[PDB]
Amino acid sequence: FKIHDPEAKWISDTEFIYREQKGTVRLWNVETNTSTVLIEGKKIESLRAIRYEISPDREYALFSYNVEPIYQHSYTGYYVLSKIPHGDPQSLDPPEVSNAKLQYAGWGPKGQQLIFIFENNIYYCAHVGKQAIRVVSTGKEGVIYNGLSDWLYEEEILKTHIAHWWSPDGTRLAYAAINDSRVPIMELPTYTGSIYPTVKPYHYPKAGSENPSISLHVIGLNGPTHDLEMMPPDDPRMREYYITMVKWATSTKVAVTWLNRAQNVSILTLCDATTGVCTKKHEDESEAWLHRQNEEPVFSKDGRKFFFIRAIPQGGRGKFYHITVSSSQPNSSNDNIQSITSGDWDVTKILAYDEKGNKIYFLSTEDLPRRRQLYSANTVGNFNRQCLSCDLVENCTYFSASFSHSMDFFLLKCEGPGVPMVTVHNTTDKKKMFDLETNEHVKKAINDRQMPKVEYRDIEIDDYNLPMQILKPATFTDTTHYPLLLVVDGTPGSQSVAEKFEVSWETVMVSSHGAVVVKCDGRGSGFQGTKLLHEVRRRLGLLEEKDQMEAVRTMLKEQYIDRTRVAVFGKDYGGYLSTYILPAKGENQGQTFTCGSALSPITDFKLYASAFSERYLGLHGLDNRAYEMTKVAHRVSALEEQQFLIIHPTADEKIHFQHTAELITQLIRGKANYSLQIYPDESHYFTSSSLKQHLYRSIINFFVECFRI
Amino acid sequence: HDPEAKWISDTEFIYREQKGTVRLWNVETNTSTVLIEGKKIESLRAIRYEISPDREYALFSYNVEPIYQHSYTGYYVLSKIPHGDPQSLDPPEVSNAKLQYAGWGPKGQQLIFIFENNIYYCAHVGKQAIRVVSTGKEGVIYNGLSDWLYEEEILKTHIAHWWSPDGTRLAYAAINDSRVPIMELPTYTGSIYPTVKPYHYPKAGSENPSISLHVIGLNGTHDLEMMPPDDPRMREYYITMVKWATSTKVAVTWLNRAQNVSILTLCDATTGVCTKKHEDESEAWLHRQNEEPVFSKDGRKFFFIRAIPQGGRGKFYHITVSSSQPNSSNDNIQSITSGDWDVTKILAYDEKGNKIYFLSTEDLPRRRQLYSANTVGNFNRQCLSCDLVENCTYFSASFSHSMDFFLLKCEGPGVPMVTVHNTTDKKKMFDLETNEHVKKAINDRQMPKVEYRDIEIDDYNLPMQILKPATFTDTTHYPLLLVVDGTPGSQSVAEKFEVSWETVMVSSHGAVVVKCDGRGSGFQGTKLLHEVRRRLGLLEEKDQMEAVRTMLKEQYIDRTRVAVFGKDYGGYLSTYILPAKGENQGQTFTCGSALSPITDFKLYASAFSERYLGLHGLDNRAYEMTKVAHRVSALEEQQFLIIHPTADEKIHFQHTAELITQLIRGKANYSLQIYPDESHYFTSSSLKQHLYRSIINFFVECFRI
Repeated sequence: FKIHDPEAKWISDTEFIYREQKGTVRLWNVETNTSTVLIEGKKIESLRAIRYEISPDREYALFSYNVEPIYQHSYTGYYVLSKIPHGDPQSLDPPEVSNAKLQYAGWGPKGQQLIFIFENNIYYCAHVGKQAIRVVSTGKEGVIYNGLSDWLYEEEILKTHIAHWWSPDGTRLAYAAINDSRVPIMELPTYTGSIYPTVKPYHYPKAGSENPSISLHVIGLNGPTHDLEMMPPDDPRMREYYITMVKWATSTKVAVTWLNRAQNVSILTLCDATTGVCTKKHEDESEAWLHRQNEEPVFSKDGRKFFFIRAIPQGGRGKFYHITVSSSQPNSSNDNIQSITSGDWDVTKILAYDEKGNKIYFLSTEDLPRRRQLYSANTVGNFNRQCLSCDLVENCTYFSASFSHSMDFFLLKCEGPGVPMVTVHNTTDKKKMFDLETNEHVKKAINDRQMPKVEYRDIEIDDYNLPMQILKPATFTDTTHYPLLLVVDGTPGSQSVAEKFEVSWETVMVSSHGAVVVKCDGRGSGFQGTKLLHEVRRRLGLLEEKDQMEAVRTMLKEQYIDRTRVAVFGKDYGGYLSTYILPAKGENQGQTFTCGSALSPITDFKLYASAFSERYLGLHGLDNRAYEMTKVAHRVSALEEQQFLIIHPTADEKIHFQHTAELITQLIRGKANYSLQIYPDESHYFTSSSLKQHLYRSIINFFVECFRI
Repeated sequence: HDPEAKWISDTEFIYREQKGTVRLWNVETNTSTVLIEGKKIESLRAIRYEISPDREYALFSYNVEPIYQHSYTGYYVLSKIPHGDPQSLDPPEVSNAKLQYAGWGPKGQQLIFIFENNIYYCAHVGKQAIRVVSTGKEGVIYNGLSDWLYEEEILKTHIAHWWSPDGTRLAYAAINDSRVPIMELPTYTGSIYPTVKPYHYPKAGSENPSISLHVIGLNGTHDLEMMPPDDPRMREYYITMVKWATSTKVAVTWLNRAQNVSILTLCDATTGVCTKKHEDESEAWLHRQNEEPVFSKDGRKFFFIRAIPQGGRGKFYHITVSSSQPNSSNDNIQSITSGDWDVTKILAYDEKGNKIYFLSTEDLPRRRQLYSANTVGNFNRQCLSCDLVENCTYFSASFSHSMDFFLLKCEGPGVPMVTVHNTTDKKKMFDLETNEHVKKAINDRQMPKVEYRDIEIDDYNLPMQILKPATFTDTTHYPLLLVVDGTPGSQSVAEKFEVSWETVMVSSHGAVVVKCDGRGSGFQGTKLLHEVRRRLGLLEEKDQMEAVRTMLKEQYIDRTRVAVFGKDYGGYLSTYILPAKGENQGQTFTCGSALSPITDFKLYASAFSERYLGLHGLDNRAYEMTKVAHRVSALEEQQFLIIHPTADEKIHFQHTAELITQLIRGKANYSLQIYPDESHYFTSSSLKQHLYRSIINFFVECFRI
């Protein structure tokens, strides 16, 4: 079942890197079916170097290897530079330091120039032998950051460990400075270190507290290494601000997104990298918040009119996220907004724009919110949407793509509901010349076992068509009864009902232990309208609760389903929901769920990060009158007979153990029946394979025990 | 019920509260003098109260909460003898604040109080608070109160001040914790930002706190400190017993960190000079280091409890006479009591003739009877209580100042009993307390049938107690549930009366509960005590499986339903009794559990681990076979459960978490529960009843079929 996905990227407009398929790194050329071998099995001897990157001059290779990330992806460790053919592995060491751990190096936009960050200190090296330059070092251990992300950015808004950008000229570098000194620092207990283990402290801004300061600066990649700060906008509702991402529109101009602390006012600003002068290019605001600040304008090579994406009213069903064309330097007289496409759907991402005509390539849910396909349109007023896949292959409906430098070719991937089909196509013929990777071993594997029957029964509630997917054990019969399991995510801005290939524990007990699993996307689910997303605002945990109530009731209509064996599971915020979903239906036909489970729930959002709680319920520290009833302690009153289980690693970073401890205190005060399980001193994102096997085995054992009868 | 009466004189005892007010009963003609009334309610329900030695001031301890096993910290308020007029007891320039201890003197209204680990004394209630000593520190320098270790492990009591018989000087221990490693207990509930709480917990092989002894005068008041002995093998030492031999002389027991070399020394309180009296050594360790001396009115020959070789069945605990000033060459050691039995502790000694009263297990190890011997060479040990009341196998007699009268407490195996008797006639003129509510409760409820079936292994007979639901038959199968404690230097099986979870589960579902005094049980010869030296968790489990095999040969005891349970070290043993009996005859148990167990002793305190496994820090090589990691290997499907409070300072939750880590590496099914941020002993009754609810709720499901 393991996927040998290379996931290459277009090095040039004619060829891509052609990453590992079953070992040594080749380099495929689309021109005439040519796969030049560049890296051999020598990476095995590089102390098992996990990651590798190729310089823009394809003359030096960086190989990074470590043991474990920190928050989500802290790809630190040892970084070694090697010649492109082979040989001479040298550990990239910071100045006046021998071989030591290195957080990240990366590559420049040209030649063999690069940087590398050690203890929040950017060190530039134009050449292999170039001495590392202390360009900026004001960052500190857990106090001040520059070039990398803290917990808050890497887990809430940035979602990326790297926090700096290379200018196109390869002469300037934009880095974000983070002041975490004000942030309260909380410690995680250690129960495995030594006879006297010590706690692990890190800064974690809780709800109602303040948030770390942010600023953006530019350094020089040569000579003086001159630094210039960019002033944030000073709107009356922007006392505290966030920089989501920035992009080099040119080598001297940078597009910056500034979001107020209330998160209901965003500003796109064009700032001069070489001067520091910031010029606002766009402004947007909403009553509650600005959703999806994770988008990038498509700026041309010359910095001509760019292609952003934003919420257009879309008539009914609320406003939808659609592409927009805006001039390079819009005048203050009026906005140049021009929605490329419009419909009851959204553009998940915009691939690129071909300057050689009217060709805007993007990925969207235009077919359906539960499927992702590649589409293209024309930038000029005709706006003729053009197929590229639009169900190119019947087996796979999910799609993604990456185009070349001049849109000459593009890599494409299916990854659902079939095996990931990594293939190379061209914009002109729109026909596969050859297959890049198909993982036919996974094909015969899924054909070698009882692949569960996938089906979809969408429901309707209020003025919304709520998606839904349901599984069968591939031997299903309508007369025989089957126990029910629900999987709940309900994460604001997320989707559970999607046609993307994935195999996990749910399939494991569906095929083996004979279960039927339900995935739903209630109110507030993403990609189905900004209005629907904002329905749950200031009403967290209630509307979606009724959505899953109706889902359970509809699933109980079946004559092939059980009622004495019903269960619900969730994780993260979905864990909180799954806890909040233990009712007794009516008063006579109660016992809605036979057994329950959860994993790292979020009991009180005051005990969570501020960027989440303030965003979805308003800023705390002012008696928001919204974090009280959202405590599940009120709803866990009944807890009559359901067998409840909690899973929580000790050293969780995203969702602190304080939540579980408080919920356990509530259970004690309520005399509830449950069984807790813990992972001593383990990270939240839980990236160990054997431990993952243990966790899934525990889940399936508990669920089959509460379903055996 | 409990009168908890203590003597003020031979004629009268305090006769404390039974069901409210407190009268001062007098033995002579049943005279209960009116001293305390329902006035105790107005002082915010002061849990504890005391009477000044002049019987003119009453001290209430209100808003007192327990930090450790017994940390009587709270607000102490004095009041007049009749009723009313409270007044806050405070150090100078300090408002109403919690005081860790107050205490009381032997004469008049003199008293002390401890604030920030500092003793402040006043000879009078109206006397201004005096900074007699203020050198103590919060958790670093303790004077007047014990640390965690002394309150828990060796001294077994929080109070650390001893008044002189004349009430002129105080003997107190200065404990320095600046040389102790610290533990930061994780707090999860204190606030939105809960921070750890630090307290000095010396683990095995760590640096123990340094103890010194001091005596402070109560008049005039300069401190004077004593030299302990300086034997080469006691470079690290502790004070395991201290008591004023006279108004100027005090008996102190200095024991090495190896806990196998102890010295009893008589020292001058007003000078600080010490005079060595006795020494005691053993290859494994010493037992009952807290034995206070039994001196005389003139400070002559005192009484000691020595494990004399006693020929067969190993050495036994017998009383010994040590002359007033023994010669340098040799002492006047001479055992009074003899035979294959042990004296639990000496009640009292009569200087007006020859009558030494004590409790002993001469009848049975699980029974306590009162015996009185003579100091003269005849050694006529007489049983005085014997069988005064049929429902009394346990006994506890507190004798008066002139000793002609005493108070006898039964405490099982039936309803506990409190009575007043005279030592001469052994006559019950009246009953102090019959525990009427206890009788009416036991009569109206299904009392479980208690019976005993002792086992014999090697040269040790281990008593065992087994219960029945008072509806015993043969057609019904009784699922066995072993209960193991196995505390070294302690007795687990006896004829005492109890009401516990085992009683409830036997009454409700009739599952037989077995208790056996495994190897290491006390009061049965020091041979059994030292047999398990460096052999912990290895020999008691043999006794347990052989005992349960003997009880399992009964057809009404089934193989499908077998359980093991324990708490603290007993929890670890319970975990250690989950084997696979061969391979064909597996499923030795069905549901297993533990309560804050200890598996790897290197994560435990030095005074406990090193007492049996040798001092850590030098690779003793004995600690390393004591882990249940190898014994939790198979554990195919039998239920396994853990209960552990987060802030258990007795056994750290780190133990349980390391067990979880090892189980994850072993990949065996289990369960777990948490009590976030509470101490070990469940001071609140609500937590205790929730624990019992969880225990019974788990155990019912592991057998029902």
